[PDB]
Amino acid sequence: YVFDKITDYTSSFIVHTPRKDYAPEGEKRVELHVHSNMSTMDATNSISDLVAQAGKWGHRAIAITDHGGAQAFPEAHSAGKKAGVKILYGVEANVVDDGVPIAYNDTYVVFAVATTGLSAVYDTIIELAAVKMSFDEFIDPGHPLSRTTVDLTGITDKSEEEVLRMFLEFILVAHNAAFDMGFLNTSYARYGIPEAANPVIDTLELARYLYPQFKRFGLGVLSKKFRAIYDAEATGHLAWIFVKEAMDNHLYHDQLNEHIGEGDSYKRARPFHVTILAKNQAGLKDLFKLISMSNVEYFERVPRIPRSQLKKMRENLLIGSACDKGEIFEAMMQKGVEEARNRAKFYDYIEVMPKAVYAPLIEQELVKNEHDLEEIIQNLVEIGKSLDKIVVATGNVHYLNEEDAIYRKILINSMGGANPLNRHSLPDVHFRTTDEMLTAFHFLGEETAKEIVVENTNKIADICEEVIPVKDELYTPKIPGSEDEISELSYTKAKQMYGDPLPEIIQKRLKKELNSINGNGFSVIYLIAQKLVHKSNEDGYLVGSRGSVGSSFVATMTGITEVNPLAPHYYCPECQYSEFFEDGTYGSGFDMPEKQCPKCGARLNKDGHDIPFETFLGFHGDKVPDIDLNFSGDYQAEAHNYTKVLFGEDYVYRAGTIGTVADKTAYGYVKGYERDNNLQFRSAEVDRLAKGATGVKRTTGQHPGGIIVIPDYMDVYDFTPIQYPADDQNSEWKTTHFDFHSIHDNVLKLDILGHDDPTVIRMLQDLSGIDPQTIPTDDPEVMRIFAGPEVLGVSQEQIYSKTGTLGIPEFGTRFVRGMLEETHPTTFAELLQISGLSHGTDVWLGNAEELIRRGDATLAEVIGCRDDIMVYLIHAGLDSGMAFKIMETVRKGQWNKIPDELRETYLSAMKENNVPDWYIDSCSKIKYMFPKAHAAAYVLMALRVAYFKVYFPILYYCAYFSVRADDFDLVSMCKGKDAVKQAMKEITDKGLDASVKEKNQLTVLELANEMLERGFKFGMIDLYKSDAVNFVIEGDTLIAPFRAVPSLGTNVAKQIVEARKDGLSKEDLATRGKVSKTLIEYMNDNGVLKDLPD
DNA sequence: GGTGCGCAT
DNA sequence: CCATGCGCACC
Ligand SMILES: O=c1[nH]c(NCc2ccc(Cl)c(Cl)c2)nc2ncn(CCN3CCOCC3)c12
Ligand SMILES: [Mg+2]
Ligand SMILES: [Mg+2]
Ligand SMILES: [Zn+2]
Ligand SMILES: [Zn+2]
Ligand SMILES: [Zn+2]
Ligand SMILES: [Zn+2]
Repeated sequence: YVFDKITDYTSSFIVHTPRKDYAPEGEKRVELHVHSNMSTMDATNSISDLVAQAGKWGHRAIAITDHGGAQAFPEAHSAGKKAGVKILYGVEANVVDDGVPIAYNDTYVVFAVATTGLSAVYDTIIELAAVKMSFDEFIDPGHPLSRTTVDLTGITDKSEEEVLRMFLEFILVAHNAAFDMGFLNTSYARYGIPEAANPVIDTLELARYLYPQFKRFGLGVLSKKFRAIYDAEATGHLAWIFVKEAMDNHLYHDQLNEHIGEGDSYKRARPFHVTILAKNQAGLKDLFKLISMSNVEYFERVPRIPRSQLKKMRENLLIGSACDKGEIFEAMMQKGVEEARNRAKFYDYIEVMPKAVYAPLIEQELVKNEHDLEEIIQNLVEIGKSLDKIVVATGNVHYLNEEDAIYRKILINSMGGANPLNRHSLPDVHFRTTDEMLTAFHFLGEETAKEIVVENTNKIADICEEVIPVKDELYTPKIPGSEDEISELSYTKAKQMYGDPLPEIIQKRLKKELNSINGNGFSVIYLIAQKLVHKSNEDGYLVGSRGSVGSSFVATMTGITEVNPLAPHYYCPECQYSEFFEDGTYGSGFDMPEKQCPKCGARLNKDGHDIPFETFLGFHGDKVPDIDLNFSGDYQAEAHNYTKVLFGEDYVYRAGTIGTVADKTAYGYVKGYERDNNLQFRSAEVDRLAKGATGVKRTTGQHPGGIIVIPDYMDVYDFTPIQYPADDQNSEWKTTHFDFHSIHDNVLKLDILGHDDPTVIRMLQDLSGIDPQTIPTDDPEVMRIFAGPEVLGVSQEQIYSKTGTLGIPEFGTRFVRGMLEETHPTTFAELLQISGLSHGTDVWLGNAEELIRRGDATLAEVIGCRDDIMVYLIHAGLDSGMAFKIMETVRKGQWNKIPDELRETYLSAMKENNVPDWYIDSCSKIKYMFPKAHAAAYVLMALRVAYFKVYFPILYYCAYFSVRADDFDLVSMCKGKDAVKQAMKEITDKGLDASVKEKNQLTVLELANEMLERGFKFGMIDLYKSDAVNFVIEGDTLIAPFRAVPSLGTNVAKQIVEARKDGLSKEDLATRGKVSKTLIEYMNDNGVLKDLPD
């Protein structure tokens, strides 16, 4: 089979009828237990392909019940709508019995019963020890003791009726008193002896209640902290202590049960599997609430649902017994039919899987043979008919086909001893057809098998109505007076900048933008962005932007963005005079020559970059505005908390991401598996096995800057469950359970990202007092750096770079530096072009490097950004509608993918208007192109930083190292230029195959070399001068911070800062600061502690 | 802490 | 031969 590389499922080398459901059309099964790759490291198939398989097989419905989550619900909805298959939305929850009594039957005979296994039904007592606080006896099973028993219990090969009578004549006490009491009572009933229901105590539960701080409550562990005979004396020696603690720290038997299931009880309980299915939409909301609470309130190494919570919310939730790890199967195989018929009273349907699923039980000795397994399954079918419950065969599907099992194994093997499944062999939990299931349950008879496989499953499916896990429309928050507020802000700023009578250009722009925004109900997005940016500016932080927000003039006037999308123009700061150039004569208003106001003597401010708003709001303005804001890294938490304030702590959630097994991790898993199992896989197989195990959920994290806001007239459970990122209960924010991609079309996702540029600019403003917004972004001298390194005062030979853009965001990279060297930009428009080429896909390597090198087009003419295509075509003479459509087709790399007719219309229109041939050839090769407003914002930040680099070199270098540089040698740096150059040469001679740490070191070293070439120098740390994290400026020298010293750590860094304000001996330092000898050794050889006179 | 590695704009 | 940045897993 071609999987990329061809495979026969036996091995893979480097160069068919599918499974069918043979049952009749109306007699198809419904699979009610399906695990997708969203079950963390358990299942390997996407819910989409399972739903597609069910659709092909003719199944009317299928259930998606993952282990503790609903993260496959949106994909399942899409797949069920594509395949015409009804989806039942469920979960495989770990339920913990809320109240497990300590005393059962409301002088102590602490007893114990070594036995022949764990199933009171299917094995029996071999020893019956007890101490009245002594009665010890051996019982002989007819069968010879298995080597397991001979070892677990130190017993090698009177009648019970007699030993049982002796013990009956002799307050019962036991560790795991349920297990011993069940064994004793079954033995009693075996001879018609009275049940002997005297008061009982389970020392396990008493220890759990009295010492919750403990982690494991087994007898050995507990015995340490504080044969049947030994077991008994041990329990007795404890039980005395436990009862004394119960009487003192908290006096009767009954009172031993008063405080049960209260507190962290969920944390110590042992969970069991239950299946929860939503019966209707309200059931789905209740299921989301249950998942959210199991993730947020009752999480202990897994999401847990206390049984009391599942009881409250079960009017719309079908509860099923799940698998052999469910409590009904556990009771029937280990406690008896009466305990299973009492537990089954709580379920709504009973699940029985094929004997192939249960094989690991027979391998683990839990079930002795296939006969016992058949008996257990048959009893469960009968118990269900007796209590009038639906009995269904489920299958416990974990992957699609029988050949996919290996993938699961590999994943499981990757967990080592963490996964209990690694002890035994995995079952056959592929997706079985109706005929396969009928065959697997033929030992119950054809009628019963056909009932529990086909009829009952379809009855369960019919019980549930159609459910929609994902909404259809967008629900934005409501802020009263938002449209009016946005209009007022925009017009007030426009009047202040361009006088009360606004230029007709500005009038038209504002009117169209505001009609698109307020008309579509998008004003709340603008208002939230405005508030966030306004609060950021008050705190003294500039907010940059990513994407196309800068294309909006309402975004400029409301203060959200610094990019002015108007046509190039002058305006007078004093008298409000303005003059626009809509003729395409200038790329930007920044490139316009200096001019003085005709009306008065003040100079004219030049602005405008000719960015249409259609790129942001789409043609017709119906598109949802998307405003990604690069707030400072320091201020990002403040912006998140401000969203919390704006909308309330219960309606804002950090957007959640699901991290899966990618190629690197999957390859590592396969390699570890083949090492442990000592095989030799062929590279192609290994690659097939890695592919099969890829995409499986591995963890959950948070989105970098995404806050999801829920309308205050709804609740989060109408959209998604919630959780803590990575299941960290100490997290300050809750994330959405669903991946944000499935919900961001229905609720607002505020991208409040963090960028180092606003941090660097804030530091530069602090170090110089210059206001960041007063910096000239049209300065000619600052563009000389983009040309060559001479403006800096150094040569190409000394800074190893042709361009002086080292350390300039988005322009200091070797690729971009090479492009700058080959193009020599000299204007803001050309800088925006350089950006659209350094970042686009297929825009420079084979489309424009050549056109520029051969003179076909200049840098200013080639296609750099997506807005440029529309601007050029509209200037060429095409209709705005034609250019918009063509600009979209090109930016999406669909020039070739569009039909012949469309390509034809576009080509005809362009050629009819004198659009060159090289321009259409370029369009043909472009895969992705990014917006003009994005480039304008990033170029404005880069120019603001470069201004300081050129005119305030010491301040710029201090800010860069303090904010952007994290890994410093500091030894070559402190030595001088020669050592820095030697380190750079070492990293360079390490070649293309160099570590990420080495590349970061090379970047910092390049910056340090450039700073040294210019006359500034770095200095070793000073205990009474260096800062914790920031470089200090002293003269023309940069004093390195403590964090710069290799491994000085950051917490201990602040420590030495805290200590130095309190007040010798060189030992005092290590003592207070918590300096590790090793780092003191560093500060000593490098001269730092030399000062110390000790 | 440090280092991958996955994810996102 | 895209840049930058965040967050969790694992050592
Ligand atoms: O891949 C990306 N790289 C960058 N780089 C940042 C950048 C910085 C500066 C400029 Cl001027 C530009 Cl255009 C881009 N931003 C991005 N924002 C979104 N993306 C991903 C684009 N994806 C992938 C392709 O399909 C569209 C969605 C990216
Ligand atoms: Mg015992
Ligand atoms: Mg966004
Ligand atoms: Zn599972
Ligand atoms: Zn299960
Ligand atoms: Zn299962
Ligand atoms: Zn004027």
